[PDB]
Amino acid sequence: SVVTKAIVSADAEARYLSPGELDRIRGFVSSGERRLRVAQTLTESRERIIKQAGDQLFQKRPDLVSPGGNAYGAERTASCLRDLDYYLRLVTFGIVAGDVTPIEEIGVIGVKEMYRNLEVPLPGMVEAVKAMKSVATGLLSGDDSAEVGYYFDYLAGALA
Amino acid sequence: SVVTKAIVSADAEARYLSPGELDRIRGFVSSGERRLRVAQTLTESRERIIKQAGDQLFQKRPDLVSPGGNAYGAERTASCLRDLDYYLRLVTFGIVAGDVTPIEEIGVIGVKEMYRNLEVPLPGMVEAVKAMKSVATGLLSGDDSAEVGYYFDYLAGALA
Amino acid sequence: SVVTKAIVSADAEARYLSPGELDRIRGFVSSGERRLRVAQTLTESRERIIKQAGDQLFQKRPDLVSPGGNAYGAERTASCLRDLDYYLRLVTFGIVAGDVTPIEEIGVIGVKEMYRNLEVPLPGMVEAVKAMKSVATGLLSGDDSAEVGYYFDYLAGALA
Amino acid sequence: PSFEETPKFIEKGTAPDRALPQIRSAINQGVSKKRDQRKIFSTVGIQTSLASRTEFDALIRAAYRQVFERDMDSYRITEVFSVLETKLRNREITTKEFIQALASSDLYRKQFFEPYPPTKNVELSLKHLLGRATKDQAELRKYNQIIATQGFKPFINAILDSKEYGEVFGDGTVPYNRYPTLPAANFPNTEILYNQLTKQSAEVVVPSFKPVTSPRGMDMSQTPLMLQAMGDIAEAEQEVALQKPLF
Amino acid sequence: MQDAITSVINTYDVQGKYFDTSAFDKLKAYYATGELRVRAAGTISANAATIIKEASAKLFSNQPDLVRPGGNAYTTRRYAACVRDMDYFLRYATYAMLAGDTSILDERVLNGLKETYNSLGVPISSTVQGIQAMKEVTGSLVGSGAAKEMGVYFDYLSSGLS
Amino acid sequence: MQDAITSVINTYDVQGKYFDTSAFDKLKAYYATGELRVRAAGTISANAATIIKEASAKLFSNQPDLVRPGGNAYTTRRYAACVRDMDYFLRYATYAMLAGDTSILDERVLNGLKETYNSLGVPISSTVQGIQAMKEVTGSLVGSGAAKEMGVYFDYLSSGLS
Amino acid sequence: MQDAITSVINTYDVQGKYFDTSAFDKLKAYYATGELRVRAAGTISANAATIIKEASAKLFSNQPDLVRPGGNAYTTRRYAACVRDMDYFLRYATYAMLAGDTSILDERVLNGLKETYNSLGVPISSTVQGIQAMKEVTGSLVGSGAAKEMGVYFDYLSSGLS
Amino acid sequence: MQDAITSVINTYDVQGKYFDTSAFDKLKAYYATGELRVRAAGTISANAATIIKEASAKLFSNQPDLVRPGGNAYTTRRYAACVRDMDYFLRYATYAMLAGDTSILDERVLNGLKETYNSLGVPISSTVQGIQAMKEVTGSLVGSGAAKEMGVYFDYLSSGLS
Amino acid sequence: TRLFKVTALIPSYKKVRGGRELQNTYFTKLVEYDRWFAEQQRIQKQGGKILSVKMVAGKPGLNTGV
Ligand SMILES: CCC1=C(C)/C(=C/C2=NC(=C\c3[nH]c(/C=C4\NC(=O)[C@H](C)[C@H]4CC)c(C)c3CCC(=O)O)/C(CCC(=O)O)=C2C)NC1=O
Ligand SMILES: CCC1=C(C)/C(=C/C2=NC(=C\c3[nH]c(/C=C4\NC(=O)[C@H](C)[C@H]4CC)c(C)c3CCC(=O)O)/C(CCC(=O)O)=C2C)NC1=O
Ligand SMILES: CCC1=C(C)/C(=C/C2=NC(=C\c3[nH]c(/C=C4\NC(=O)[C@H](C)[C@H]4CC)c(C)c3CCC(=O)O)/C(CCC(=O)O)=C2C)NC1=O
Ligand SMILES: CCC1=C(C)/C(=C/C2=NC(=C\c3[nH]c(/C=C4\NC(=O)[C@H](C)[C@H]4CC)c(C)c3CCC(=O)O)/C(CCC(=O)O)=C2C)NC1=O
Ligand SMILES: CCC1=C(C)/C(=C/C2=NC(=C\c3[nH]c(/C=C4\NC(=O)[C@H](C)[C@H]4CC)c(C)c3CCC(=O)O)/C(CCC(=O)O)=C2C)NC1=O
Ligand SMILES: CCC1=C(C)/C(=C/C2=NC(=C\c3[nH]c(/C=C4\NC(=O)[C@H](C)[C@H]4CC)c(C)c3CCC(=O)O)/C(CCC(=O)O)=C2C)NC1=O
Ligand SMILES: CCC1=C(C)/C(=C/C2=NC(=C\c3[nH]c(/C=C4\NC(=O)[C@H](C)[C@H]4CC)c(C)c3CCC(=O)O)/C(CCC(=O)O)=C2C)NC1=O
Ligand SMILES: CCC1=C(C)/C(=C/C2=NC(=C\c3[nH]c(/C=C4\NC(=O)[C@H](C)[C@H]4CC)c(C)c3CCC(=O)O)/C(CCC(=O)O)=C2C)NC1=O
Repeated sequence: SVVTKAIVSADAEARYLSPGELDRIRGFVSSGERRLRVAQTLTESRERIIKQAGDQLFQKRPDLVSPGGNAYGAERTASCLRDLDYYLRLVTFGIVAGDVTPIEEIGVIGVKEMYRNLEVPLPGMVEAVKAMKSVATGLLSGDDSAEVGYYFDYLAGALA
Repeated sequence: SVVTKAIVSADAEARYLSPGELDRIRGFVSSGERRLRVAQTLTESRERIIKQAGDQLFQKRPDLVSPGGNAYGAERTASCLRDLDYYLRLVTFGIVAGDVTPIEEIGVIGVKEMYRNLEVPLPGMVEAVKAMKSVATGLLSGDDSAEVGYYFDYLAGALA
Repeated sequence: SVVTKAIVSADAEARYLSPGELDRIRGFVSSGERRLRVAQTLTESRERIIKQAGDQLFQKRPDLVSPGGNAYGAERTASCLRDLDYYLRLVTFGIVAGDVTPIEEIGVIGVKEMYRNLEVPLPGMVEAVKAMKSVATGLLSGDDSAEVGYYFDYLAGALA
Repeated sequence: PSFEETPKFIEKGTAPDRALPQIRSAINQGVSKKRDQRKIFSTVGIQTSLASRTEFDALIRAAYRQVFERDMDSYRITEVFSVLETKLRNREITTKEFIQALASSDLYRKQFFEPYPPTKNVELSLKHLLGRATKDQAELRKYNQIIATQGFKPFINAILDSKEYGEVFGDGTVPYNRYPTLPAANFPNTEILYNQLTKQSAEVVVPSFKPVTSPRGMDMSQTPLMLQAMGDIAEAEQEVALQKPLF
Repeated sequence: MQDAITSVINTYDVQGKYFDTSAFDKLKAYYATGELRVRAAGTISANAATIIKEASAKLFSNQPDLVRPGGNAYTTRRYAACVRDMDYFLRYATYAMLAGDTSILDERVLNGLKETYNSLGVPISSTVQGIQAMKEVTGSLVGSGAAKEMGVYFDYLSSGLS
Repeated sequence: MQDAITSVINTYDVQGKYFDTSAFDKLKAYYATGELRVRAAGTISANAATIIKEASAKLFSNQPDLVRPGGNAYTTRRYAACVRDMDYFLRYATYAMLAGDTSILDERVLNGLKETYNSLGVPISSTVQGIQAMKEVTGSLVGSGAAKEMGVYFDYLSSGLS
Repeated sequence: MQDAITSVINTYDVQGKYFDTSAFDKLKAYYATGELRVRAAGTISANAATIIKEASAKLFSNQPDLVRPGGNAYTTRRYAACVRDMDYFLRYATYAMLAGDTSILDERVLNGLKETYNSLGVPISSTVQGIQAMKEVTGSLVGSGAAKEMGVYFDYLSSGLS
Repeated sequence: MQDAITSVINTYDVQGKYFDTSAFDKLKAYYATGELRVRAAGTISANAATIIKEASAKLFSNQPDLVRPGGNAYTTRRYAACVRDMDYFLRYATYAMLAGDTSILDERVLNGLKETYNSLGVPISSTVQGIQAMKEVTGSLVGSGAAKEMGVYFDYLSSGLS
Repeated sequence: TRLFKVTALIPSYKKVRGGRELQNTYFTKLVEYDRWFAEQQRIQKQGGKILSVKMVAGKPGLNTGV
């Protein structure tokens, strides 16, 4: 997180944290509680988010669940929604951490190679993340929507 | 090119070409006429290849030329088929060169970033190249089809 | 051999062998019988080749077998002809392999220091292996003689 | 008749007409082809010294050509570094320590440290060991201070123990020209350094970086955004005046 | 580098002076504009890929020969380098607007850029029109005041390259 | 690395012998198998990605706890590293098949693999199962004749890890 | 650097044209001479020490002052540097002969050579004479057909230095 | 670098001449001044910190503007850089005195120093004045015998900058 | 003292590399004494695990001759 990044940055020069760096950490731990409420709200409504995002994705991209598509089949659709569940959990992790670092180091490094091995179309993943962002921001208030959509946009850019 | 590759390897070692590299150049020079015939055959039928590949692509992916698609409209479809023409020209260049170096240097390095700035689907590029491979290898004999499909397969793997 | 060099070239940039390298291997294994015939021809006539090369060497460089010469005396002349036998065997190995790698790994790497520690003049070696080239290419036909002369010339240049 | 019009994708890909002078320039315009027409030598094999001897000697000679800019056979470089080569064959040391021993050698010091002032020393050793010219003023200060206070070998080890060397070359690959895109002026200075033959010029390519501390003119106080700022601070001051008692 | 705060600090340090009322006024002006600067930086960062999309599209529409065969932006590699340079310019212009000063432009963009491009046959005028394309796209997104602000740094890059 | 030809060359070099009828018979045997080896190598080069896809799917179907959280293959990074390892196994088995000798496997693939897996926590048995699944998938594509030959090198890889 | 084939490819790429009859004619002309080029290259590589031998002997016979005190080639170090340069010219002329194009000469030999020699004090005219001596020796060794086509690149190097 | 002995050796080597009476005279002259040079070098080694202290103090007393705000030596960083430059100058002038030759000065100090100082805005006149201050302090410490010799190298450095 | 023999694993977390890299993952290397603080610091920073280091050349506790 921000504390870890600051500590690593200081250990790069083998020094204690600057007063400004400690002020940055103070601001982070001040925003920690609101971040915790935002992640609480996202984790409470995970089932409805996954359901709505999957439905919206499959209506926008019928070929995925149509015969010949990668997502066709009950088990394959379950795997798709399970991937959506993974990425929602990672978004919550990134929100509490305040940075995209947990998101990347669980689900962004090697994601293209994995989905290439899995025949999974990347634009389908991008659209899934976009619909998922739309649902999540719909459930959240105006203030929370900006930072929550930030991590979803980062994830979509990573898949794109 | 094979000659260029051998000379670069020898110069990177500050030595003369070994008998093995000279034998490689011997083999490459001997097969020159056959590769020239294959490249001439592809060149003489470029319009047929591009038009048939485009027809197969747009049958397979009707969304690209539907309104709101990347290649919708006469001018954008012309630009699409111009991209296919580019890659057919690079395929002939690689055939005469004996390796994928022309294809790699002209149309592979940075292709994903370019098509991302052009908001052009990479899967659609993949089916377009596969259609080109099918149409072109149809015109050739059994032996030449393998060599030409090697270049098409390299390019398609480069795209996605 | 040719197979080993193709494999290491493939491993250099980490991909499966290209059709050019596979055709190279195919031509190599097709030409196996002729090069085995060449190796048999040079091997069965080992003694005639060694004696003629040694006699020609001592004619053109009598100071080697003159007093104060490195090959002066019966034992030293025997050691001289023994080294000639070594290099003829290495030439047959290189013919069978299809390249000069056995010659290098058995008799070129460190040959300069080795012959410096033995007070063996390197020009004497060059002229000896040139005599052995002439004697060996006399026994062969033109196509085989050219291939064998390639290995002999490369050994002469390595000793030079 | 059945007129067959020229397809649109033909003209969508046509180039402007070009005579020989423009064709030659169009072939040779961008980044030099040496960027891709080159080999990068790395100790990919952890196998014993018995096998792949020729590849490993090729790596050794590439390291010589990278550290000393050419072959140094007349200086009997092989016997000078014989024990070092033996250790690198036996896999006791990695490529980075081989490079460190060549760059900290007396031969390297005579070739590239003794003949030149410390600024040229910084840029030459950065070319040989990091693949790029001196980067900014901070790097020049850092290596100048090391050269002034500790000398040549701590300077070489400061270059070689830097994080940048570890990220770019690690412990197995011989350094090479990096054609750096960033930061500003690194690319042309690096190209000037790497387009020079050995002893081509004794001049310092990057003497220092001209400071950007103070420009002449353009105070930016007339910027309409800043003007709006001075407008709003006036309103704030007026409000503060109004919270005072009216009398 | 240098920002507006550091600019005031350096001006008063070269004079060896403690802060005066004028220095405090300049600092208050920068603090007044900080929020607008942050909003412009955030909206630019959110839409940077789109700005590059449109700017490159306009540049290659007005100057087709750049992307026709033999042009300086004709290869996947050279086209990628072109859009990468445009993203560089956008990012550093955002840095400069957020800083409120153009010293980062001279230090980290323009220094050696003209002779970088001249050693490469990159058309400097075409790069300048790409920069005005970015200017026009960015101004419509950030709003009028932030448009006039971003224009200062875009014109600074255009003038330094010209 | 040494192929069959270089193996015969070395075994006659350690004895100081010129080639005799036995060496020539061995070389003829290799030259006879050469076309089959080339055909198998070309077939695998055509279908390498398909083989890796099918074999990884089989492996993770048999042992689904590997890709679930808590498994060694649970992340994008670790799944990518797994399929990358499988790619290396297939490509180097193809190299050894073409050479006709297994020395490259020990020389490059199997040197330090045991210690690296044990110290990184990579489970050996599941990697061996992945190599096996690679073997059955490859045997079907190459053909029955080349299937046994490629199975020789796959079994060598597994036994080295086993 | 460019060989003949990649030269044709580069011209037709920057022109955006498919190979026509002229391009195929040039490619055929290069393929016809490849056997000659490879034999000349192998012979030169086998006799390179001998060529430099005789050429340096001719140059220092015609210009005795170069190796006597006060000459640029008077020391063991400077004599070795001179013969090393002649090895450079022979090796790169052989490269350009194999490639069938003088491009590698401009890229990797003549770039900065005139002014490097001027800074060092190497006499350029004497270097041209040494290149001519290597031309004569190489032409004697490799036969007339290869002799003329090696002389082309030797003249290219001489004119580039001159 | 080059000293007096190696200078004589190079002069006679270029002529290909054994040492004559004049060469032996110059060698005797250097051997005669050697003990004085060694004593001066040892004294400067003993008192280098004091020399730099007093020289910098004198320079900043004559030119107080240099260390006050707005001067090129006003900050801790630029003051340390000034002292580091003077330490350079003292050590290398000591080397040149111990060698009896100014070559090391040209080839380790003066090459590019004017360009560095002009790029940085370092005042050349004040650096020359600091070198004069070092000259006075060093001459006072080393004594009348070695002061004249040491001033030669200090004056060489000053004339090289100015 | 003057020499350590270091055996360390350096895992990869930033990217999955196209090259083998099984040159650089598990290794045993000889590092001179004054080098080891910085070297160990580096392996610690890229997240590596130091498996062992040994004295090879010199003797611990020497006051000169190091
Ligand atoms: C936490 C990091 C992480 C991720 C992200 C991850 C993804 C992942 N998805 C998988 C399967 C799958 N995933 C999908 C999802 C796709 N189908 C549609 O096209 C959509 C566009 C898209 C989802 C939005 C499908 C269809 C499969 C089944 C593939 C198959 O069995 O052939 C698998 C194979 C293992 C298994 O099925 O249990 C992995 C490893 N694994 C991880 O450890
Ligand atoms: C020689 C190497 C090379 C390539 C390959 C290349 C591609 C390329 N395609 C472009 C446009 C385009 N390319 C396409 C092609 C896409 N349409 C469909 O989606 C398909 C999936 C796909 C083709 C099969 C389209 C539709 C455009 C028009 C985009 C626009 O005008 O907005 C452009 C922008 C400039 C222009 O339109 O002339 C480039 C640079 N450029 C190069 O220098
Ligand atoms: C942060 C400040 C900074 C910048 C901006 C910068 C630009 C820059 N552009 C380069 C090449 C290039 N730059 C361009 C840019 C395009 N050419 C087209 O004609 C357009 C007019 C134009 C942009 C709109 C192109 C096409 C290349 C050639 C790349 C190649 O040949 O591979 C290079 C050479 C190295 C490389 O390509 O990676 C640099 C360093 N460097 C810096 O340190
Ligand atoms: C200052 C350093 C320096 C040295 C040492 C040097 C040696 C040197 N000796 C030469 C010739 C020669 N040197 C020798 C000497 C050999 N003859 C016997 O074999 C002996 C074992 C041995 C001498 C003891 C001979 C025979 C030649 C004539 C070679 C020829 O013309 O083919 C030449 C060629 C030019 C000439 O004929 O003058 C040089 C450059 N040059 C230098 O600049
Ligand atoms: C392949 C591209 C390439 C070339 C061409 C090249 C030439 C070259 N020759 C050099 C030295 C030299 N070159 C010569 C050659 C002269 N001696 C006689 O006068 C002759 C007339 C003449 C040669 C026929 C000499 C004497 C030196 C030594 C100069 C010195 O150290 O003072 C140097 C200085 C650094 C070094 O010796 O490595 C270069 C760069 N370098 C390259 O990387
Ligand atoms: C803006 C950064 C900056 C600083 C800090 C700075 C300090 C500084 N202090 C100086 C003298 C001095 N400074 C001190 C102060 C010390 N004596 C006591 O022991 C105390 C421990 C301590 C102060 C609390 C003294 C006594 C002198 C006189 C030394 C002398 O005359 O030789 C000088 C020598 C030139 C001059 O006096 O004008 C400098 C450059 N210069 C700078 O450009
Ligand atoms: C051995 C040959 C050699 C020398 C001497 C040399 C000097 C040198 N002086 C520098 C800066 C400097 N040098 C000075 C010293 C001057 N300004 C003061 O006012 C004095 C009047 C005067 C000294 C008496 C100062 C103040 C700086 C800092 C300039 C800046 O950072 O803006 C720098 C830039 C790197 C750094 O700041 O650490 C170099 C390289 N470089 C060399 O390769
Ligand atoms: C070129 C020869 C070579 C091979 C083959 C090789 C294997 C290998 N795989 C690795 C990563 C990995 N490999 C795997 C895959 C394993 N775990 C799963 O359970 C699977 C059953 C199984 C694959 C079949 C995983 C999960 C990692 C990540 C381990 C980590 O860093 O946490 C690593 C650590 C370096 C890296 O992360 O890139 C090595 C050394 N190393 C070599 O030098």
